[PDB]
Amino acid sequence: ISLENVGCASQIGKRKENEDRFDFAQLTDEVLYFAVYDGHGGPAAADFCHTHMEKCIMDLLPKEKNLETLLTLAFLEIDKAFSSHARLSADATLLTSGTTATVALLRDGIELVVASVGDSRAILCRKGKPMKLTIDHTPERKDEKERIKKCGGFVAWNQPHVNGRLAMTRSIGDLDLKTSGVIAEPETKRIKLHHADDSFLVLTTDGINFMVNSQEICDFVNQCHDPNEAAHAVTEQAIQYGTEDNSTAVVVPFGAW
Ligand SMILES: [Mg+2]
Ligand SMILES: [Mg+2]
Ligand SMILES: [Mg+2]
Repeated sequence: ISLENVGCASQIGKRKENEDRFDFAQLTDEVLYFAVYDGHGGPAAADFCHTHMEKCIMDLLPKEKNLETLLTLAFLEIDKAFSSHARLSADATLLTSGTTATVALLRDGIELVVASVGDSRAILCRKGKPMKLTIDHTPERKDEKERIKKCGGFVAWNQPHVNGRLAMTRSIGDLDLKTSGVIAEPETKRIKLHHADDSFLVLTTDGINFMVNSQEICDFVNQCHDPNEAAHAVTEQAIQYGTEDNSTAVVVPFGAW
């Protein structure tokens, strides 16, 4: 698989700042990495993940063969690290910096494992058909809503927000909300790639999901010249449709073995 073909686009929208981060790399001969991090309350947490997620994963690869298990551990460990980092910095705003994290690992060119927390997304496009790889952690979900309430948190409105502050129920960072139920533990999904059909991994932040459903994303991937043109087209449509938030898309082409 060729990382030269990865397409990526990130538009600030109408925000003062762009707090979306994204990355990809080949960790080892057998493992490729792809990630988006949608930061809020300052980029600190999103930046921390961007900077360190690869090390956390690579330190785990030889210890843990189950990649769902590995990503779960990595997420929790990096969250531990950011919490210490935050509590130690002079900048007291880090205490309320946090981020989604959507991380994909592809092993041996066929085994795709995705972990995320928050409302950024991964989908797989194959034959122009989307398959969802993540489910958004929002207060709308009964199970999430119940943990928040059982942990002592609440949900307010003006649209649902954890303790009147956070539009999602899991994240990396958000130190003050951790005991109120906003956990760093990801949900995970594992699939095998198709041997004959090409497929595309697409990572997006909620700026994009607000306005472009995942079928429409597969159409762009299916119709646009290269992944790069597709990534730009997806983000630009989101903005055209009325999105004002940071909008980020990563399009990864997988060849069929
Ligand atoms: Mg990197
Ligand atoms: Mg953000
Ligand atoms: Mg966002």
